[PDB]
Amino acid sequence: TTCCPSIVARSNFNVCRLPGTPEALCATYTGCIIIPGATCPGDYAN
Repeated sequence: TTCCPSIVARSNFNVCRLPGTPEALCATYTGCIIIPGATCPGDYAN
């Protein structure tokens, strides 16, 4: 899971992901954490 800290950062993450490709670059570019865990930390849950 693509765990983002704010709703804005997740929406920005989804704009990064409009081409439908660079999930890891969407992480670095929007300060989100892609974690092997099936769900998101309390502080990274959008």
